[PDB]
Amino acid sequence: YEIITLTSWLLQQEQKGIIDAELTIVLSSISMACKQIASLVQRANISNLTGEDQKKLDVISNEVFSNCLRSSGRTGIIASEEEDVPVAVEESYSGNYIVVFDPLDGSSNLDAAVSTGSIFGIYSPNDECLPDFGDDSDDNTLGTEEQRCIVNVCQPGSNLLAAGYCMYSSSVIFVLTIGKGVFVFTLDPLYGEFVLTQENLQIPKSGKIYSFNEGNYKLWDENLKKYIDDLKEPGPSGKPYSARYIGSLVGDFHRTLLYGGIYGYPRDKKSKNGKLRLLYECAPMSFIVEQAGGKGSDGHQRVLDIQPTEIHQRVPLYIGSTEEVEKVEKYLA
Amino acid sequence: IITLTSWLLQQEQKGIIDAELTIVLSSISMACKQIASLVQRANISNLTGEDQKKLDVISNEVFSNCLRSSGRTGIIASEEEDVPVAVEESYSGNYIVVFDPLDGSSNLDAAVSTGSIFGIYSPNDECLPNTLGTEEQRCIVNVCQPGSNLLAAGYCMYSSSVIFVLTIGKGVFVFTLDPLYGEFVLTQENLQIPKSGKIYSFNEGNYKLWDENLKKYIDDLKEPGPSGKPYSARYIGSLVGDFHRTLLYGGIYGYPRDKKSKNGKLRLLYECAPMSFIVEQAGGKGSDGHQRVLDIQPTEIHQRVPLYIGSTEEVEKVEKYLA
Amino acid sequence: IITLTSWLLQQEQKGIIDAELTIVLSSISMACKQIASLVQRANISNLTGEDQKKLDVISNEVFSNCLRSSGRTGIIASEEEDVPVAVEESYSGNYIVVFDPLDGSSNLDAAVSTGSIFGIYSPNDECLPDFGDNTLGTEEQRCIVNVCQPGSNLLAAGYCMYSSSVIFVLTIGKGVFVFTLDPLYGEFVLTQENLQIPKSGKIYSFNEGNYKLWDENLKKYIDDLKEPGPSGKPYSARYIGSLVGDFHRTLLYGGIYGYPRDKKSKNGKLRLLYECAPMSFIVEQAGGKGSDGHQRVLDIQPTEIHQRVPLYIGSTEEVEKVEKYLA
Amino acid sequence: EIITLTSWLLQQEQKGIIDAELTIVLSSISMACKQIASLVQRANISNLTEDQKKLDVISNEVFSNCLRSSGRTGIIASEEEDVPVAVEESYSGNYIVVFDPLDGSSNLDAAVSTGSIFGIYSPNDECLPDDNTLGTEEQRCIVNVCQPGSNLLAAGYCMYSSSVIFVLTIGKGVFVFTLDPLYGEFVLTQENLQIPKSGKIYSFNEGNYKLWDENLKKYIDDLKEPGPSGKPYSARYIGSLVGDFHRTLLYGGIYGYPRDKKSKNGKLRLLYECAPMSFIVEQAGGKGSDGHQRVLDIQPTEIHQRVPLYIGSTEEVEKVEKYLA
Repeated sequence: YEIITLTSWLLQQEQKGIIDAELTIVLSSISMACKQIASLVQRANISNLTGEDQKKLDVISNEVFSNCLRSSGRTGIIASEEEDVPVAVEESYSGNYIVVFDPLDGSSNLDAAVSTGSIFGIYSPNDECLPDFGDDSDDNTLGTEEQRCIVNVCQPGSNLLAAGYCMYSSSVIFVLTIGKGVFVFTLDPLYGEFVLTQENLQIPKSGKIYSFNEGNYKLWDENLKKYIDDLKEPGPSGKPYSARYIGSLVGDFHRTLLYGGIYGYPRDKKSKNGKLRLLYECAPMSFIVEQAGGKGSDGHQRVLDIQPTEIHQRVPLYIGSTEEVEKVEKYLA
Repeated sequence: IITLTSWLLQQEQKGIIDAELTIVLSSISMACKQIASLVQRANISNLTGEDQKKLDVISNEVFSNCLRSSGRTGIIASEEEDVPVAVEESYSGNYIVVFDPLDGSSNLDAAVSTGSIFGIYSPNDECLPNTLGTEEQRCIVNVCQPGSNLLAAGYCMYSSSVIFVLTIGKGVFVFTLDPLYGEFVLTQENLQIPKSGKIYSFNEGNYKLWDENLKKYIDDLKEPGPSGKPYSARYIGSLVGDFHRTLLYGGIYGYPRDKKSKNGKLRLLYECAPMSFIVEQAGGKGSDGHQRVLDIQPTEIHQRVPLYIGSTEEVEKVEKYLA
Repeated sequence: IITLTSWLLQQEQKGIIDAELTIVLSSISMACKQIASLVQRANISNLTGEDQKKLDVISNEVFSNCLRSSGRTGIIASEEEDVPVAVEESYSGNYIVVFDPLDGSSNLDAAVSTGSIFGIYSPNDECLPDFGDNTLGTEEQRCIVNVCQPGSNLLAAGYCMYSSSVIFVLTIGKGVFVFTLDPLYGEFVLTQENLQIPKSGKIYSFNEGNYKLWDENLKKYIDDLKEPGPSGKPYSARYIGSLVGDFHRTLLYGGIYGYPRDKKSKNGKLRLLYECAPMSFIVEQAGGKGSDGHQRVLDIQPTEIHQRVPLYIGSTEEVEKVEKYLA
Repeated sequence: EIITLTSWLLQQEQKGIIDAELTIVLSSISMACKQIASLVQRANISNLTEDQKKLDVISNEVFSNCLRSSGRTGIIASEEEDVPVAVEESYSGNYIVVFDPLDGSSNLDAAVSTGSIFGIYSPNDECLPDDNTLGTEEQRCIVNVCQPGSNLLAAGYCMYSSSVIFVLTIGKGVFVFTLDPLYGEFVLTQENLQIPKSGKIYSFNEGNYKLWDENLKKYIDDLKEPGPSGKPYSARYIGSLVGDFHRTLLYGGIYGYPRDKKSKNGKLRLLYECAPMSFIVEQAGGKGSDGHQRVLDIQPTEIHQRVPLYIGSTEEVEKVEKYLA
């Protein structure tokens, strides 16, 4: 009616029977973990007084997540293979839900200069993957067997129930979809609560803005190079495409969601299969974009049609406005 | 933990700055704290009341109120879509503060960050007699000479972190806002921008509108050197955001001229001058492609100029291609 | 660290409260966070006695906005030197929230502390007319007084104290829970479960300036408290003047608080429905007693619009002691 | 328009009223108070992972850290159920700050409010040198070095209640600063505060009535007499020295902590509590007495010397002195 907080909104969806009380608690706990991580990000410079500065924050953030979700279930960590961010996987005691949580969107200080964010996906599994806990088991680290079970149990195309992200920038924004549209919540610094600021967000069908790291231009295929060249051609009013690339996956994606356009992390000569991980990053983002009326593709097929088969599977990503993604797909055919 | 207040009082005690300037700097930081909050709650405030356009206006009012104990403030109205500038002139006639409330008027460019930019000058004449007229603007230009009477400069970035960067003539100092206690805390002393950095910040969407000079330089940055590793490209669209990242990690930022804008888009007095002074204090370079920005004296207040700023070796490289 | 939000969601899961009431309670705590800020900045906001009265009004508007998604709210105007009460009636007709924005209209009594008091009832009719002057008339006040019965349909009650610490005290029928606001993260954190007020406590809270206006009954009780027992230590006297502040201290450390009747106020000053009822329900859940000097406050059925009653509240043994003097 | 403590201090410095060194001391003290306020607000939470006494020690540490650029600080350990006092001596030897971190060591008395009290002196000598505690030789030095009657330059307190208030006097009036929770800065909300000449409000712990002298009992009894109209005095007693004093300063009246059968010389300490409060009240146009004489006129002899206190509106204090003669 006037002020709708995340708590009130979740309780309303529950009354409507859209989600159950258990999921209401999981989603509410995730947002609480995000409030704390936001604070960690804002004070990082200060905390470091009394560059692996972004790599240590990944770890502390995963511990904050674990503590906030201790009443729903146990949490394990899928260790970083390369320069990847370690992923937190929480499995409910009841066996009804599994939350795959990406604490921050990167491990680079440069890419986190102005923004960063958390990404999560909630699945409804058939199995129990995580074992028990430990007395002096300091390492939460999941083993080859447990990492395998999670990859097999979490299926983007058939059991992803909810997805969202929380952006930490000049504003702290919580974006969520429980299967019926995208909802945007803004954190009120004053009262420490997420306030509903946008319902049923729709990403524009088109937008003359492209987000790619053009420093890798000579490492791309001739397909992609021509697409990139043609965007620089002043079409109509004699106005070419605008280029914007923060380097922050959440920041670039959020801007694409609000103003339209296309974001891309293609494959190149060094990263033959791209860089973004299919299960941890691309799946949740693609589900969200599709709920907002957009498209998430790997250049040829729909990302959500790809079944994860490897622990750290990577894939190229073209996401954003439908007409823009369709345009890049025509050049890559 | 040294706060901005404690740090300012120590500089004053050292005779580096006088009490009056201590008050001006302290008031500016107070205005930035408030503007930061406005930016953080923009979405909510808009639920009950062109979003970055009126934020410009409210921010200028916050500035005026915080500096009312130092002097009076006038507003230099925006021509096109540009940001209205606040000019404060001390009652004593010793200082003039040129304040750019926000770094842009576009929602797109302010999606993740924005910021305030200011410069403090020691005038010769008294210009201020809400909006300043042509006669006052003319006076402001002749009085504020970036190349000789710019005493202090800085900016406040509003992003995942609220950062206050300041220079009073002897190095660059970085202050981070503690959300907890509402105070700026010194987190970096005598900041030095790296001499080189393989990162370039340009809007490549305008590539075909650039001169063949510049196109050549941009193309060569994509050549994987002897490591099979090209330059990285980063461009937020936020002047304060892109500049700050360049200041901490090195590289080059550029806002060149094009076919339809023979002189670029960034304003010389309001944006380029304070940024150039800061970069030079950190050991870097601020050029228009051929000369030092601080060597240029505006003839008109709204004068614009191309900008190439960042690491010394990177800026020297672009100058060589533009010769 | 269990926050109020997590705690409320846990009670809603156990089926102790329904989702609608979870929203009402969550909205009230939100309203209290905002009111706390208004109180902390009052001196500054006024740079732009009756500073307390104006705060009463703004606080009621904050309450209304935070509860607009649950129902409509009317205001029972401040006739005398009483605080205007906000009454919110849910759209569904299942709940009514009687909200006292601040505990007084005096600057003197709010020098160091103040607070909000509320009670949630499950009515048997509709009283709020319509809106969308939200002041409730004589007929609407009558309906509310009949519909709100502290002894049978008061489901939840609590208060939020604004002092050197911001404390939210709540009871949903199964014990008293204390939540402390973390200035840092803007969230109420559970700091005490199932609070129990001591059975006795040698501390009395009365305005002794009115001593010569009291009955000889009360004067005698007051006199005997000053007698140092065989330990050589008499009762300690503490009186802030803030109802919420004096009550809270009584709840944590024990003792007795009283606002008796006197020659000027033959029926006491505190209002039965808006102040005494919620306070008595809370004290009883913490293991104490709330009396009017002769009977249990919650046994008295509100029959008038501006009904007042004397109040003796606190530790069971202390309240039973004053009743023995007044009999 | 909006004046912060920093701007106000800098203006007094420009006016030559105080020197830069004192400007830093006062600025540093207010910084310690912002931190102590936060400790008080989160006490219940911090204790999750009796409570007033441990808070006394941490507060003194915060004070020491904030004043490390001005001088060194020692601690005068609690003799009984008192609060340990922090004494800071400037490196230059120009100033000594006597800081009482909290106004009590009782949880009951701090249920709604508490506060810090400080006094700044200009000594004729140099006292200070596991135990950052001052010894017998150092304690005997401070008592003789700090004379509230002649060398007390500035005094004030910071109240932690529903509002965080910083009250200060540098010799030319009392000034009130309110902390803005939002921007973390003290804002000037009242200049040259004047305590009313009379006030029909009294602040005493009447639970000790039968332990008082017949003098005082008579005074206390007569206040209950509905005089002229038919309205007797109002009674208000929080139990918090800073809280009760602050209310007396703004609305007038009388506050008293007399001597009783149990405490023959009163409970409040002369140097640490009564001296700063009396200086402030006199600057606001009020009176601070021990019942027979002006508190500031008395000279400390013992390190923890105590004295009865009657402080507040001039006419009210003069009235009690009339009954105690």
